[PDB]
Amino acid sequence: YLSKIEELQLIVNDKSQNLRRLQAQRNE
Amino acid sequence: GIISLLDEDEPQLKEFALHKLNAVVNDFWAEISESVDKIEVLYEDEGFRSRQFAALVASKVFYHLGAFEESLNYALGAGDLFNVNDNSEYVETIIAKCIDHYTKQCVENADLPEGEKKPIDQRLEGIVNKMFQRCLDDHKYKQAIGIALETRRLDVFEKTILESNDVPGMLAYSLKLCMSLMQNKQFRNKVLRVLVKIYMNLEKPDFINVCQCLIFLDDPQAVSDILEKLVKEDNLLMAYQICFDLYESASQQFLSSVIQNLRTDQTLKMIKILSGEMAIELHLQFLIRNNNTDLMILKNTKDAVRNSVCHTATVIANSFMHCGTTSDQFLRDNLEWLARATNWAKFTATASLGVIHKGHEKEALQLMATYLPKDTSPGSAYQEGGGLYALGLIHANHGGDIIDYLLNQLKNASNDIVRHGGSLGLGLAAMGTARQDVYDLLKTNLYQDDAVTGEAAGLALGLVMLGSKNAQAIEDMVGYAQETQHEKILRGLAVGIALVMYGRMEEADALIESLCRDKDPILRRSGMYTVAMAYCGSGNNKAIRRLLHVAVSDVNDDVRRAAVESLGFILFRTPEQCPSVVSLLSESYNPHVRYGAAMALGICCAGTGNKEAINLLEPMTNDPVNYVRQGALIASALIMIQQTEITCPKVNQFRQLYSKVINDKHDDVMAKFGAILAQGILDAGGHNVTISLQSRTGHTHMPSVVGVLVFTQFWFWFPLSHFLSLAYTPTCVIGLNKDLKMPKVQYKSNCKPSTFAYPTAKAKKKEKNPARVMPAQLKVLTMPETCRYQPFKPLSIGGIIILKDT
Amino acid sequence: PPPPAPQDVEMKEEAATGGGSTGEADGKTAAAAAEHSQRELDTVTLEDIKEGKEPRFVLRALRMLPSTSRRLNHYVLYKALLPFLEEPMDTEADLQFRPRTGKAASTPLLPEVEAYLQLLVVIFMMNSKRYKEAQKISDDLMQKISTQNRRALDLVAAKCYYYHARVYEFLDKLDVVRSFLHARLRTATLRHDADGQATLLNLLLRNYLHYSLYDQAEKLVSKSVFPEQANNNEWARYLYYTGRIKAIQLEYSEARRTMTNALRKAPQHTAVGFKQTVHKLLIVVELLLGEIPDRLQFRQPSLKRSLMPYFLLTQAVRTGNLAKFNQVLDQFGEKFQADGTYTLIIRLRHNVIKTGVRMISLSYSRISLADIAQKLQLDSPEDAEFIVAKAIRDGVIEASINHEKGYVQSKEMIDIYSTREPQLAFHQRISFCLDIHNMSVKAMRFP
Amino acid sequence: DLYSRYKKLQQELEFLEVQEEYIKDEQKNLKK
Amino acid sequence: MSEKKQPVDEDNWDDDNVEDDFSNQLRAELEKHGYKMETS
Repeated sequence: YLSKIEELQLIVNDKSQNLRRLQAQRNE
Repeated sequence: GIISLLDEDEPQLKEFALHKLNAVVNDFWAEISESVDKIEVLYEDEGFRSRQFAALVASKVFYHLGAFEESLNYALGAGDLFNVNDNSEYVETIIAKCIDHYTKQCVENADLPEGEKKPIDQRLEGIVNKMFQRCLDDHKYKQAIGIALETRRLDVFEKTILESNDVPGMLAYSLKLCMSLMQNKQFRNKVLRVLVKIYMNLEKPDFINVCQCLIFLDDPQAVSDILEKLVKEDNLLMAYQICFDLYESASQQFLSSVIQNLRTDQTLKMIKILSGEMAIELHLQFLIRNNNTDLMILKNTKDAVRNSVCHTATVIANSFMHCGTTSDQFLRDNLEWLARATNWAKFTATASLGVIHKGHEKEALQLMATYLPKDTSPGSAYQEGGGLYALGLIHANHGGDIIDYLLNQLKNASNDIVRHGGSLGLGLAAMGTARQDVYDLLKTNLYQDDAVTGEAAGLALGLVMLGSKNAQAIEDMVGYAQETQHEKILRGLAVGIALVMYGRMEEADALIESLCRDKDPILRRSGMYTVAMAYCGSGNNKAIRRLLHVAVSDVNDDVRRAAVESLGFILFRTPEQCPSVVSLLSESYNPHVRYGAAMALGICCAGTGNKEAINLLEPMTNDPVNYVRQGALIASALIMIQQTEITCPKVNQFRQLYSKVINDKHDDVMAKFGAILAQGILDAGGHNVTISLQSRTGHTHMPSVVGVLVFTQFWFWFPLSHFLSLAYTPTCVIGLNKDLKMPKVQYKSNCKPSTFAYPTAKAKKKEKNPARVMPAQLKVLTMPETCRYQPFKPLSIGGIIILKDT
Repeated sequence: PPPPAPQDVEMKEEAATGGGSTGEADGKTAAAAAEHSQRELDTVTLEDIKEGKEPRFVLRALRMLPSTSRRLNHYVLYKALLPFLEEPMDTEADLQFRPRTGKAASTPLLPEVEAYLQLLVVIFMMNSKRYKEAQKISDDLMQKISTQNRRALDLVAAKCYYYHARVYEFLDKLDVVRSFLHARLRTATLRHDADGQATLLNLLLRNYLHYSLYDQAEKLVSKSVFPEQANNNEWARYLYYTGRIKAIQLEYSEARRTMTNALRKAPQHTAVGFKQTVHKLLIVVELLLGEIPDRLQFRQPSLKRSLMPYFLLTQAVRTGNLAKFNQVLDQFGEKFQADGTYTLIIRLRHNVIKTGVRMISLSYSRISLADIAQKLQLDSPEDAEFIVAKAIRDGVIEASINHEKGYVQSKEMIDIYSTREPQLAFHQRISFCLDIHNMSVKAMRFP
Repeated sequence: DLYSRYKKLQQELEFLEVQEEYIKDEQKNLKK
Repeated sequence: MSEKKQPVDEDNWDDDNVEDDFSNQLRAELEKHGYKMETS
């Protein structure tokens, strides 16, 4: 579970890409 | 009343209290928390009747809490008891959390190469190894390797490669997958060497499996040892492929050293197969016999002439189309049109002729005697300089007495006009030789103090010492750049500084900081180039981060443009994410940043198209600034090679666009500039060859990186387009049963005919003949096992392969 | 025709709810689950209000390749309980749609709860919920997929937890379900977190009630983070018990503010016997403080029916007649005991004197000691002096009593002009409102 | 390959955060 | 999201607070208050 649930924690960090889209709109 | 039991000082009561706490940890979490100070004293107390059990209940105080570090402290007190709960719902997560603490502590120990690594808790290590043993029991190679590099211990890794002992995928190309995701080369090299040793332990060591040690470790003695074993067993057929594979997959240097080890019959054959010169001649044979080149496309571009850049653009474009073919039919058809070029563009044009003849090698030098200045015009000094530059292009990437002869010609050459291309050609021919004599002559041109010849010398100085990491060479170049008044010398030197520091990955970081720190913009541009060369084909965040700050911070547009170009070179290995960074940069106020982003997107994707990348290029083509437009047309062409109408919908539309812009007089002469060159890029080698910076093994191609980086500086310098010509890998596959024998081989791709069409699923070849074949077709190709000649090596991908004859 | 029409609309609503959740779950992460699942949950609540045909629709929900439209035709063909609960899995495994399978498992439970059998059949629904809980346990523990089920089916598990509470309400209580919730809390300790734990813990406090206040104290230690309060109603539920804990713990002043914050967050109607309980706690704690709150400001009609006692009790607090208070206590002891705030009323009987002193402190800057004795009907002036020491108490203007001619000087704070003396007083107030400028940052992040 | 996938997802976050800083920095430059 | 859970546990208002204040009082009806001043 240590190396099969920690990857799941990186999935939590995927939401930062949504923030990157919002900032990208501001750049435009 | 757990506290009340603790209040009475009886050893049996001490056992009763821990047992009662174990029974109802959830019911009274606060009661353990209130008595946690008392529990901690008992857990660390040897006198306590069950300190290990008290530690187990101490983890229960932290059952509601999320502190892994406290559980590790409890593991020290528990000793065996923490290990005893090998699998227990909540505790299993807490021991896994301790394993996470263990890996981070172990990674820190791996980080220290000076020793004095902090000791892992033995009890913590014991739970980790026991769970690791459970992974071996599970038999999953992935679960077994799950803590293999987390601990960063080779000894654990040897147990993980053993796993349940099936060792099938692990005893093959598992190393390649690990190398792709590997973060540290120093830990990776230990993993790579041990895994090749396990491959050697297998009764048959696969040459492809042991190839990774042969190229990534790059130990000349180790390749000599495997070659010696092949000579000892007289397995010439296996020996022939590995030597050719080494030449294509990796650069000389150590390859030259193994040739030296081999030199001091079979001995003659092994030297020849390692040299791979015959394979280059076979590639020339494939190009001359098979070229899909349309004269009409050249004529259509020829008819519309601005009479300025067009003559130069057309001559370079035809040179790309006929590179190595030696078919200069276009030059033969027009004499007055060729004569129109001025003395400078004509110097570039003779160098372009060298690109066309870049395949015959020594035979091409004899052919160049016909184009020699005494044979042609003594008056045109630039033509004479171009001829020397052409000679260098023909022998480029090859070390030979001809290169020394070019150096002798350079000694007798005029200091400036002949050395304008003569030094550039000699450096390209001697690239990677690191000969002291060539370095001294290049220094003489550098100390001539003429920047135009010096810029050529500066690029040459970088090529000869490329990857050298020579402090003396870098010091001389940086010192001359500081003292050189002329900017043109600085620009050539700036490319040279980056070339010398190649694939350092951290060795030149101090130099990169110093160049970025340097007030001069050109030195800062060199620093961005140094980031690209040191981290070529690397997704390392550190290289990207420095590039990220400089492009925003530097006001100078040229430096900002250089940074965007650098982003493409580093991300060639992972080009899927290459368009996403470029898209925001592609739309910007600076013409340079948009132009740089279009160039960057094209280089990282290279021959491959990301679809999103092709879509992003189309608006860049419509951009108002001509400078941005010219970059977009060329960038699309680089993506277009290795592509057909079926693979990409707009491939024809971009081709029609290039013809349209050339046809329209209203379109800016600067805007059209490289659209004719872009047609040449797509039609390079009759479309047979394509730009790839990455080997199938994953090794970076040294010619590919040099050509693309210099090609970005081609906008700064027109002749640098010839440097792009070197980086044109063929899509053809070489299949010879014997080195001197061409067998009739008819592998069938069994793929849709539209992919095959070049402007019924089967494929055929005659008296292998190596001919252009799509890499996707190579992936799906079927070998002719039924045919008497069937490849001994699996033909998974195009390239030289062992062939078996019945 | 009239009985089939309710079935057709409910089946169409369930099909739309399933399609939306499944399509979002297939694409992206985070947006994949709970984007419309909360809307689907309110739609499910509407379906609960609007009613066996639903079990036939549940039967064979998924088989392999998508045939949901064909399955809807099959449900109509059946038209043209415990076996039904396990029938879809038994008839054919879904072969996909793992988040949907948990939602599909949840759909039969709501009619079983709607039946309100209060019998072993309801316990069988609890067993079906346990099977659904096992799928939820394995959603990230065994399946290595993204937490679509943790993001959405955990709310379904929360509904199942409430159904489990119903079964325990029919019987006694299940601390083991709370322990299972503690295991869910360990899952919350992992990548994704849910605040359902506090609500079940509130029920645990409720079960112990008067007999144990330790569970409430344990709750205070148990309090962690989860300030997201996405439900908001959940935050009110947490606040309602947290305020109750403080009120029983004698922290009445903090409790009244918490109850007021809890009272504000009541989007659901809570029309009868619901919001009135939250109102009841706020009014009693303010009366316990001694400040008198008139019922005219809110006066919900259902609050009013339960307020016939408290309203007379509020009049009794104003009056000096103990016998009127005694009549209210004996006549209206019932209902307040049902509320569970009856103990607070018992402490309030002594508190009546404090209300008068607070009125005196606001009304008179420097009242005479003898006058205080007349106002509060103290038997003796020395008893009044003793009451004055009690009057100083805490959170009131300094008495600064001379103990001689000055008597109850009770000097009020002076220079309270929002000037230098209150410079901290009227600048600190702005800092809190200016701090709420965080809303501009939070909403700006959402795009 | 769960252990390998954990590294791959971790790489994706690291690249995204590295890129995320660039957008804000350029946006600040645009404001000036 | 109905809470439920706790069922187990002007025209006729606005002046209610004012009325409550002197509901016990106002026995004098003001006229007696004037008579009390007259006795004073």
